[PDB]
Amino acid sequence: EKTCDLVGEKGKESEKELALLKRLTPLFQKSFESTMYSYVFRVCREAGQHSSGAGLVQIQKSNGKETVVGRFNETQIFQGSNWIMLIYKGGDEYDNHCGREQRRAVVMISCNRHTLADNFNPVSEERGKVQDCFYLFEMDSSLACS
Amino acid sequence: EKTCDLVGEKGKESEKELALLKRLTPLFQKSFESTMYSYVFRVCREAGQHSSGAGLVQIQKSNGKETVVGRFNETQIFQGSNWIMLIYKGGDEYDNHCGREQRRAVVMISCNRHTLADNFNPVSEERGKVQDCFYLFEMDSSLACS
Ligand SMILES: O=P(O)(O)OC[C@H]1O[C@H](O)[C@@H](O)[C@@H](O)[C@@H]1O
Ligand SMILES: O=P(O)(O)OC[C@H]1O[C@H](O)[C@@H](O)[C@@H](O)[C@@H]1O
Ligand SMILES: [Mn+2]
Ligand SMILES: [Mn+2]
Repeated sequence: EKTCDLVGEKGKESEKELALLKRLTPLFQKSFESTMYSYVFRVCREAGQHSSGAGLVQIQKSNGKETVVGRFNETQIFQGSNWIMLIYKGGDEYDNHCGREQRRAVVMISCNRHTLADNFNPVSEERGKVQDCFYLFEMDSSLACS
Repeated sequence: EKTCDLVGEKGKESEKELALLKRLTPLFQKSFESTMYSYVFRVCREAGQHSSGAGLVQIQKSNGKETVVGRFNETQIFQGSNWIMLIYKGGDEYDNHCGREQRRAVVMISCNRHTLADNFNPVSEERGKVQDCFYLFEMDSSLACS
């Protein structure tokens, strides 16, 4: 029921993005985690433990505090020859960095003929800009293969 | 020295992006061209013939119209494990599509140990969204390798 919402009112959405979401369906049931911080990622599904529409959360290992990095109600997806880029906007706001803008998760999914999905890896966080900051992640998936 | 301009006041830009432009220095002197339209791409240098500050132009072959897809004064650049994404914002405005926003160029540079830079070609144009449209291109470069 609760799935990724694309930019644009019902019917105004990009046919390319709509087609891609449909292609990513086999990933909806999965969950990815990687650990200080523990990042949990899910495709168009609630990864958070607060029912806050979080598609990717960052759990503070010391006290189990959860920060929403991106919400799936603000999804953008597009692909190239052997990769798919997924972007979750609308995360929790920074308190000091990036003009206090909402956090954002950028996931680069590269082609891997050997698995439906694996090797989810947090790559880096860019919080040193006045705007357009982001957390970058990578993962493998045969769905990214063309 | 005229180059790519990053988000933020001169000197106080992301060091991650600054380091990337540095790494891409050997591409500055090159010119890339696609193999109805023809596309010319340049890294931090004028790609057009009308002094418009274009980083990537689209030439309509039948009439010679040069449309600025992206300007190097609005550059964003980041990398992953074996790829680098370069984005030029501030292109010519759409007259009917995408809420008449400025065109945007997204270039995905993949690792290729056999060439400094080659295989630049258009992937697609997303102009069916109410906002956040873009032209997607791909190119190979050993510089994108780790
Ligand atoms: O202090 P600020 O501006 O809230 O920024 C916050 C830092 O907070 C937390 O430790 C995490 O979410 C980090 O990824 C983030 O960089
Ligand atoms: O008519 P609009 O809204 O200006 O959109 C314009 C079309 O114009 C030109 O032919 C090119 O630039 C195309 O890439 C673009 O999609
Ligand atoms: Mn905070
Ligand atoms: Mn136009």
